Amino acid sequence: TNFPDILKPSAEDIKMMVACRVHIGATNLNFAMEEYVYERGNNNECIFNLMKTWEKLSLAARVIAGISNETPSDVVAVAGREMAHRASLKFMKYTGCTAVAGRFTPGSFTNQIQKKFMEPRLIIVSDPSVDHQALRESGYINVPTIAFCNSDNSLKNVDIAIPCNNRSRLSIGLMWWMLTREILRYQGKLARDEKWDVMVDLFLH
Amino acid sequence: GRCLRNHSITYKTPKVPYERERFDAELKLVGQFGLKNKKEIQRVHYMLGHMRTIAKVMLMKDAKDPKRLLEGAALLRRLHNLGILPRDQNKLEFVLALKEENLLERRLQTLVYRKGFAKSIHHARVLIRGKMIKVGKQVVDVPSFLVRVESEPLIQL
Amino acid sequence: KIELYIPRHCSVTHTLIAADDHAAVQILVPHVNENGVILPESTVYTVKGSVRKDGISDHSLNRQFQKDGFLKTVVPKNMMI
Amino acid sequence: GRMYNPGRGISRRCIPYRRSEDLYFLMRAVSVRHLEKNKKDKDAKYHLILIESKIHRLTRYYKSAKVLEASFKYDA
Amino acid sequence: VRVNVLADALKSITNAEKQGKRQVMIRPASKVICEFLNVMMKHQYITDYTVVDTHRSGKIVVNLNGRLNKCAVISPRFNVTLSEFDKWEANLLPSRHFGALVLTTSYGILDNTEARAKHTGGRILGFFY
Amino acid sequence: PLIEVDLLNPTAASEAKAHKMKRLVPTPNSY
Amino acid sequence: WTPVTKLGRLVKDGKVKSIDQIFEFGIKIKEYQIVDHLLPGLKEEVMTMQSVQKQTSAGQRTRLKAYVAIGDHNGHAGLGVKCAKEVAEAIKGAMIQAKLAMVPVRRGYWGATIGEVHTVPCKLTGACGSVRVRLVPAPRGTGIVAAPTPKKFLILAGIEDVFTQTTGHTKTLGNFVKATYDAVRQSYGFQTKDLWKVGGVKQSPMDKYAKILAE
RNA sequence: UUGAAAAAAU
RNA sequence: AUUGGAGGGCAAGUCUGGUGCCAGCAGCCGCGGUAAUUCCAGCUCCAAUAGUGUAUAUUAAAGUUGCUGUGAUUAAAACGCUCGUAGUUGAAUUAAUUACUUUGAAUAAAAUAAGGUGUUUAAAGCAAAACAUUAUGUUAAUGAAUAUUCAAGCAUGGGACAAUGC
RNA sequence: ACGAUCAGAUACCGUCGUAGUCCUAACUAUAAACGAUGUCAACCAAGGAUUGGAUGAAAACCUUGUUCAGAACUUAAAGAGAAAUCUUGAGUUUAUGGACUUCAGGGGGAGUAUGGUCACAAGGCUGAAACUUAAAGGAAU
Repeated sequence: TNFPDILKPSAEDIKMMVACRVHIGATNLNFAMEEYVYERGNNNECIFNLMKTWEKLSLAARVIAGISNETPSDVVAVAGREMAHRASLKFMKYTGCTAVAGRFTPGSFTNQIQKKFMEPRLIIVSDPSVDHQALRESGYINVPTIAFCNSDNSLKNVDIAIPCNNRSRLSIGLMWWMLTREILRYQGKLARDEKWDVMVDLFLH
Repeated sequence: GRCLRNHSITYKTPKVPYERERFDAELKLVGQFGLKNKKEIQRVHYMLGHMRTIAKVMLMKDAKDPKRLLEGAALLRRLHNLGILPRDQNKLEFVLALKEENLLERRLQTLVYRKGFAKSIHHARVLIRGKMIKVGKQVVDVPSFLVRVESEPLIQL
Repeated sequence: KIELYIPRHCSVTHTLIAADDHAAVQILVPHVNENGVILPESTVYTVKGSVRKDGISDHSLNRQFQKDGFLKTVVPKNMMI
Repeated sequence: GRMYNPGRGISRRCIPYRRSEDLYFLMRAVSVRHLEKNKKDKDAKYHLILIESKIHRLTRYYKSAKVLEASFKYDA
Repeated sequence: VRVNVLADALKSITNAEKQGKRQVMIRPASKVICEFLNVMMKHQYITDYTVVDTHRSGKIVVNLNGRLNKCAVISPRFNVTLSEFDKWEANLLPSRHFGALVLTTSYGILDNTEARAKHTGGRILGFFY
Repeated sequence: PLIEVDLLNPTAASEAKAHKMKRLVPTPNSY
Repeated sequence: WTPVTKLGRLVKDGKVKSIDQIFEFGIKIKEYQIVDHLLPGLKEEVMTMQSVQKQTSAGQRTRLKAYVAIGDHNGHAGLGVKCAKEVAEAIKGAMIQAKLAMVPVRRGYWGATIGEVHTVPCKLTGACGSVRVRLVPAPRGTGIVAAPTPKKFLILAGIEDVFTQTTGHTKTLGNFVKATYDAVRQSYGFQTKDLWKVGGVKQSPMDKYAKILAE
């Protein structure tokens, strides 16, 4: 049907997410992220539902895969925080999606006269709190956005939010690693029954 | 009130005395019909506005209303003999779509032109005002005669 | 024809989309086969501009995605209407 | 809210979903009218007017409801 | 105090629809409010509703589907003669093809198009686009 | 609230939290 | 010529035919040359030529602000504003903004569906600042009953019958036209009864030809 | 700590 | 064929002589202190037309008197605050009057809207004529049903929304 | 009342000082008496904190969850407005009607004149007109 049986998260993927404490979030909880939160931890911190993390993860990858399966350059992956610069750069390498590495110059989606003016159809941001500028420019160009939101961030101008830890070095690299692998699986360029050659340590900062 | 014989106004002046967009449009017709002054344009405009008000009021009622059937046909009947409204248009909606050229094109000065008696529309006035023209059995010298459909083929010297 | 066009209808609020609305989006979710590879067929979701700027687009879509079957248990039972 | 002060208390008894004198108590007016010794108490001389205006409303209603006799009238 | 229960309910429904809510709740439910919704339901402006009994003039839950623009009550219900209809339609309704008035006549709570058909007048309750 | 929930069928836990008169059908907290 | 936008590229090679194909999907018009391609023969109107001033140490720095209204009489119109040091440049600058600010105008009938469309479909109100303009549908014969300032704009939009009621400081013309354009601008956002139907499945032009413009 | 005032129209 | 006007409001002169903040023009902004587009003139042309300005008053404009329909933090404008009679407004619920609503009855004309009618058309009038090519007949010709008309009053169909006590 | 400063100082500056400042009794009834925001009722985004109860856990005071009432605060890409700004409304308003009360109609003349009334008095309350003039004013650059 719509979520076939080949799409359960294999035990390898769950094993690494708990290892990289992806489920571990912040303390202040946004109201819009209460559904993904399963329970509060021992020192009053949010613990994301791992299944809810994966189901949104694949759904985001499916949307990217469809758009990027004919026009790879029409996807832009912005990543403000210095931690997520390497992982955002490898995501560009293995899918062809453009990826703004460091600071996002305001008006790079609205000013056509600019030399570095790109007009995408999908935007992926590493952190809505750091990359609020990129999200706000979407509301001028009718472009849907996807964010690796955390339990405290504001879900303004984000359509698909992946509940995961976007501050730790391991989780930042791991989630981008899963998104790239899932995208390739949907593309058909990577069999679902094999193991991806590139290890997570490549994405790590 | 003091007098017993009724009186009425045939025209109204425009609300805005000075418009350039109106001086050209009104002078377009004066040349096209050789009218004496701007009173004729207002009179024709006043005449049309009365019929448009009957249809406008009557379109707000039901089709089975007794007044709609009776008064509605009466207005269409009256227009049909005058010939302002084409016969094939027999609904009250088409009354609202009438213009100010329909009424002015049935005037005697217009009719004698297109029938060919008068070379120029300024020349038609002298022939009309001189009683040279005749309508059926009666001599006419008022250039404003709104001829009917029956009297259309009965215009001779 | 009388209409200039037939305006889109937002999938979230079931309300029209303005021609000047520059915050509205259009999310396409391609269908996947039994192997797990996308297909050229897709379903289109439209979200109005004002919905996005509130923090509601993400939760509202999950109601629609779960109803259409692209998600299984993201949204709880008592939150589906 | 309250009849005289701007307070808004919503505390209420809650009868379940299963079906299986006050005027006298407001004569409080006697107790304050204490006023004979504390002549300068401009507060209790105001809260008495509020109490007495309440009595003139319960009497005005118990007469219409034909509960109190038609000759009733509260006085010192 | 709550002078008009109908006014409170309609203003609650209008506010919810502006926010795009999926359903609304009306605390005091009367027969007049229930009958006012049937006029809106017969025109498919609202999906349905559920009168939940609480032994205290129980609440109502109303399902809305992205169609209602504004439903408003009219303060004291003016006696509307049948000749005074199009005067009221030309004021309260956006166009001759869209709006709908509501009148409480002796033949129940009808709209304008079926009170005219039934050939009756009455006090005017409100309207809804 | 902004995250809309079902009103006709409140959750078992939610009606325990709310005020006794603010439940869907007001019931006391006594016995 | 030589556009710098994805949509602008599609228009030049004749892939997007109708202007309303842009309006359905909310694609912003970022080049005025696009409008001149899909909307030939746009009639021209200049509303006012007002001069603003800025006090400086040396004196006053005067600039001329020009309002121009553009649009063909088939339900499309736009209003643009530009201030510059020269009158010729001000009208040319406002020309571009007017074309970029094109907006479809929804018009219907008064009481009977006898072609063709003449008047607004419902009651619309546009809110500039203190000036508020309200448009009421009118029968066939009635012209544009409005002040000289919005009547010039309403002629361009192709609305022949309308009833207008104005509130506010109408003697300031900048807000008067903006409030008129704001009334028409939202004519397509009012979901009437006849627009309930969802409609068929369509495809954005920027998605249909996404692969084509990639090279 | 002391520092008041600057005709009318352009 | 005149009246008023030619800076803007508002259609019409980057025409020539004097005056030099004077005479003056000017409904409002304003023009005139020596190069006046406004003064007093000459020519030119703009509007209306047997009409055209002025002064006063009524209506619209005026959503600047608000029922439809206003405003009250700062522009004018929430009583210093509480109690309170008259007045106005009052939760859900029921399978004798009044009010409300629908039909009539009755109801001076003129006037209003209006039906017909070629006073040469029109205002008008309720006259007349298609026609018998006319005494004859159409003809015992038309007369608007002319609709109304608010506040009361009479009767009747209905009882949802309201009012008055048992 | 003196002494300074000053052109002058009857003022600010310094020193002395009557009524007054305090209490009791009787008056007076006005304030930039202000939130310049009438009273009552319904709906209404996100968040932290606080005063007083109730209710679970945590061994009266503190820490945490729910809920009721009160004085407040922060964010808005939304709603309103002329804007400043408001959001426990100044929102739900040309898409105009929840109930009720008071007040305003260009600026002066003017809270003035006269009439009435209250007070021992100062004064308060109710309160015009003739005439004069194209502005007076609000928020922001």
